[PDB]
Amino acid sequence: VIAAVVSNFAQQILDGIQEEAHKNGYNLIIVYEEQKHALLTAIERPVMGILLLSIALTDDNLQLLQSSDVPYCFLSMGFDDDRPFISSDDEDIGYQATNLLINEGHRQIGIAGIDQYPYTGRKRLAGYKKALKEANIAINQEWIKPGDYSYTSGEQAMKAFGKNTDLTGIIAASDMTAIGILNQASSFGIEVPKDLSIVSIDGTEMCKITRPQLTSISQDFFQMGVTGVQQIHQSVKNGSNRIVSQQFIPVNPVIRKSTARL
Amino acid sequence: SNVIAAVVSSVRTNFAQQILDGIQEEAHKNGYNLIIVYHALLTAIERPVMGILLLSIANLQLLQSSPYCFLSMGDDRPFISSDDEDIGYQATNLLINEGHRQIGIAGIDQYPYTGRKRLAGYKKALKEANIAINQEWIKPGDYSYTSGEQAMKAFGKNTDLTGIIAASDMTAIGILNQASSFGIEVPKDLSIVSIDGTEMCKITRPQLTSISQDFFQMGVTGVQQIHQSVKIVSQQFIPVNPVIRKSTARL
Repeated sequence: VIAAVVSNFAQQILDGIQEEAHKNGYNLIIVYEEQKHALLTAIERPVMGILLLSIALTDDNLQLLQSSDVPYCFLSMGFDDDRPFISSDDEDIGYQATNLLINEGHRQIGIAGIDQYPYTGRKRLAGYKKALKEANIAINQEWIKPGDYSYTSGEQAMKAFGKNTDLTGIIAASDMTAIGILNQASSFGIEVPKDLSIVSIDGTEMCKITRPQLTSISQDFFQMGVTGVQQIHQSVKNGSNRIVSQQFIPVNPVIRKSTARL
Repeated sequence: SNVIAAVVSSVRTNFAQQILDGIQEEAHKNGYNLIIVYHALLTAIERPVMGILLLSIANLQLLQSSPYCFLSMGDDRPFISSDDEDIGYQATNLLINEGHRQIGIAGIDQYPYTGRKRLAGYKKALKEANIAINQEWIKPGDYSYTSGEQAMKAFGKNTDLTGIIAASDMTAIGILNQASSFGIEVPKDLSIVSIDGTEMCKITRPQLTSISQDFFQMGVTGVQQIHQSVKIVSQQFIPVNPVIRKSTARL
């Protein structure tokens, strides 16, 4: 029995876990202080492994999971330390998203909705700034509008940029953030991709339901889930009952209808 | 043990999430712990759990042994859910009360306890409006976005329908996007009433008018029922009501 800890991208990871699990004959329970109790809820009952779907554990909750001697691995999130994880290369996500617009002729490129403090956001933003520097585009703090990856932060950031923004391209922190940017731009009378290109990060089904459909840097969440279960399975096989690997799952741009050459 | 199990298997919408939020809040209020399973029953049974909630699922014999309550699906079985027949009824009447008579319904599954009941509420409204039930106006599906697109393609660019009832918000969006690709303006050329009323209705353009369900309450009341039986035969219907947005207009 494998336990997955969760706080659209999750379902995609869960489907992958569910498949790899039922391929190993494993069972799966999803554990929804809310944190500390989530860990205990999973450990209290006998489980062979724990997968944490983009969960930022506190310092003590982490030592807690590490002391239970239960094989574990984080999914869709990277770390600075040696904690085991499987996710995308966040810096490369920001790098690819930005270059996608640069290669389409854009130079006044903004980025919105990213929670700039944590590891995830820090890396994606660094990738964005690298892409700009390699294109000899001066980093403009006004082109960076932080948020929390939500739909609202997308709407708020677009308001910040303004109806008369000089930006011609914007990278969204997430698909929901991209939809907010998209709708707010629309309210300002800004046509996408006509006078504004938008590149979304994640590439879940949400990208195929907006008009225009969102071009994105898609993460292979499914594979994260598949690999995650393979690390647990491998931890019981080699008898170590422990996971220490950190891996990056490649991402790929999926061109839809929200981008156009400058 | 103080853990409640919630059984939810593959869903094409965000409805479960809505119900879970309710379960969570009412669970925390009692120190309860929540786990979720997608066979599924055994995983929950072999695990000493306080109670089980089945969010729109259809093995109960195995269940009876082991305290359970069905959520979002409605005859001895305990349950908390919307009146699916009334949903179909209200959805259709919202359009009939706006002058529409050529109304279609898409995305509903032809299964007995939920889909059939909505289709029934639909046929009921057409009957009272003395509208001839037309089979070509019913396009079965699985409540998904894709089912919405395909059902609209089936209705056709040259559809004579002026209003369409979608099985879910996701299906509603599929219908809206496909209609638009056909050059069919909503609500100018076509009215769309969505069922569920989740935030999905707020991020679409035009925003989707809907027959909204109180999924949250269903989750809260599910936990309340668990906390009571251990301190279940109850059958409760959580009311639904329309929320007018920008996807409908008088004929």
